[PDB]
Amino acid sequence: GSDHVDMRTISFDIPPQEILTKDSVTISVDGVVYYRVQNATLAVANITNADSATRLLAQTTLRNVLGTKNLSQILSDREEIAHNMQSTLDDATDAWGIKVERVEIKDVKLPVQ
Repeated sequence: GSDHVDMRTISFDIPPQEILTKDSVTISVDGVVYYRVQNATLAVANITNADSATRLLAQTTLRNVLGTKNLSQILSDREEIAHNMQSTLDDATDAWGIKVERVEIKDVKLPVQ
């Protein structure tokens, strides 16, 4: 019956977003996110707004998780930001017929060079 087009592999890239840490220092962190959408139809049909939400929600979640820590913590502990970021996104996207797979980040800019 159905077995055409790969609508299970959905990966998104997040550009270096600047956020404030516990040290009140701005840091630009970048990473990639991998997820699988089950509601490709409704998903792709409303992706025009879904994409923005994913980027906005991802930026806010990552900004908070990392913003609540030090530069040496968010840069050394990407798992915390990745888990927290996927924690909300997974539940926030789950209801939208989307299941997260794995989020990997790596590209944080240090304040004082």
